[PDB]
This record gives sequence, structure tokens and C-alpha cells, in this order.
Amino acid sequence: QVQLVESGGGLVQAGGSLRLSCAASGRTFSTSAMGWFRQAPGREREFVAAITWTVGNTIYGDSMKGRFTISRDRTKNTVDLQMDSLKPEDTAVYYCTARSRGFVLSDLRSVDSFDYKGQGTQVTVS
Amino acid sequence: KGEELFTGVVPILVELDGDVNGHKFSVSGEGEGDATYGKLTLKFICTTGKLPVPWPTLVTTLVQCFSRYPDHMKQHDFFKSAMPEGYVQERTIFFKDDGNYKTRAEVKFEGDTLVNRIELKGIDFKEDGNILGHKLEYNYNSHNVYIMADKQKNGIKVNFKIRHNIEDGSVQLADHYQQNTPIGDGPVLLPDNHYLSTQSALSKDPNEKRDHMVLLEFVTAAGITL
Repeated sequence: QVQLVESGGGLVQAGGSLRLSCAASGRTFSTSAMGWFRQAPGREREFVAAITWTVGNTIYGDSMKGRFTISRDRTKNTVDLQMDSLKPEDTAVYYCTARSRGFVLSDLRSVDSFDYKGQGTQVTVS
Repeated sequence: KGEELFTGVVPILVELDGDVNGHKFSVSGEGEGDATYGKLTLKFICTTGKLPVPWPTLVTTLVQCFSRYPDHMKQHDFFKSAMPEGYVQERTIFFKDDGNYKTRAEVKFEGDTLVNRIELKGIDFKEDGNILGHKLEYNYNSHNVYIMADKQKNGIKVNFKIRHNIEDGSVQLADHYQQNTPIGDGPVLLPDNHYLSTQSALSKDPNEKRDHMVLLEFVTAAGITL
């Protein structure tokens, strides 16, 4: 199996930036894509971003394209989420995910399409 | 369902990380597959320098989902039924009177591209044999690839022998033992016994200075007789 460890959360003023990072370990040979989703208390999961593993194609949730950039390093088995122009409605726990199943790209917009998920890191915007 | 992903021309990426007798190397490839004609067109490059084994020994390791299955046999096409989630492909390859390769690969779609990612380990090869001695002709022969269902592992079992022509007129046999299992848990097609008629032609690009191989393949399923 695969294990995911997120970091880089904190408390930042509106308009500022943060950068989340995730280290993957385990059976990373099988990874076909990685991504991020978020969950605010009381609300349901929303898709944030995904990146295809071999070529590095990226897709975004509607309120984040432009402000956020997902990237990944295959030799280090990491994936980062740069977050610019943060807003109070971005306040949530952010989870990194991985998939081993192949896919057509639109499958990845579905928030529950992952095979593994991390432990989560808190982001608060004031 | 997965068959619908193969109706036109599909781009392909291949990546191989290898180690033979302690010699590490990497290969990458790119091209196109057209399952309605059963046709592959690909170019491979050794990204770490010179390839420590002959290019023909890597052909079978370097995407049988592009085989043409005629209409009367579409229910026997395991490879396409596992898409887009994909399948694991594992082999042991015994080179008679010499070492062996062991390989593990996953074949799957990453959006519009069919990707074959491979790990290869070779052991017990003779330093002056046909493989490490580079005594193989740069060519390939036609072979029948025999396929049967593996109900207990919900996949297929595959075996065949490859004939590699040697420069001195003899041949080197490579005995292939193969297993495929789906990555997802969706329904898959388990075939009746049949075979793949496989043909491969190797070439070179005179513009390419890196160690490389240009490869064309034609593959058609058979053995049911309408």
C-alpha cells in the first residue's frame, strides 16, 4: 500500500500565500495520479486539484483555477500545492490523495476517485 | 466498455527501469497504437547511455491491448476490458543456456495516453554469452502467443517461445511465462483458449545519435474459426 504525509499548513491573512507539500512512500511504482481535496467543518468534501503522474497534466476545482498550482517530483515522490490570493472561504483541512487505477481525465474531478488519502493539514485564512 | 477507448489512434508512452547482472539502465519510448488494424508504431531510447543488453531481448517487455480482435471474437478480449483502470503484467523469461529476466509492469490509461511502466531485473547471465556478448542479429521473427483464462486469479495465463537469430546462423530460445490480472475490480472478459499472431520489424533512425530502436508491430487474434 501507499502512505501520504502532508505538511505546510498554517494561519495567514487574506491575500497571502501558503504552500502545502506531501511525501508519498510505499508502492509509488503504481501511482497514476495524485491530488488534493478539502473539507470545512459541517460541509462536504470539495475537489481542489489533480496532476497526472507520468506527463504532469493538471486540473482544478472551479473556485481555485488561477490561484492554486499543483506540481509533483517523481524522483522524490512528493506533490505540492501552491496557494495564492487566499480567502477566508479556503479555510479547511486539506488532504492529499493518490490513485493507482488508470483513468480518463474527467474521472479525476470526482472527489472520491482516489485509492489512498493522507492525514490532513489545517489551513486558516483570516 | 474499455473497448470504446481503442476505436481510433491512441498515443503511447513506455518507461523501463532495468538492472541486468548489476548493470543499471533506463529506456523510454513513445508512439501510436491503432487496434482496428492491430498496429503499433514506437521509438525507444536508452536514456542512460549504451544499452547493456541487445534491443531484441527487450521487445516483448516493451501493450497487447492494441491487438485486433475480429468481430466474432470480441468477447475474448481481456486486455481492453480491463481499461481504463488497467492490468498488471508479470513475466519470467528463461534464455536457454544463460540467465533470465523477471519483469513487473502496469498497463493503464492516464487520460488520453496508454502508459506501460516496467521494472526489469536480469540475473545469472554469462559474460561471454549471446546476450551480454551482443551476439544477436538486430531483427525479429513471427510468433504465436497462446492465451488461456486464469479463473482463480480472475486474469489470464500466457506462454510462448521467442526465437532470436544469432550471427553465426544458430538461434537463441527465450521461454516466456506470463500472467495478467486487472488493477480495478470492475467486470472483465475471461477468454476461451486462443492465440495472438504477432509480427515485429526493427529499424533505426539515421538522424538519432543515442542508442535507440524503432519498432513496428502487427497483431491479430485467432483460433476460434468463426
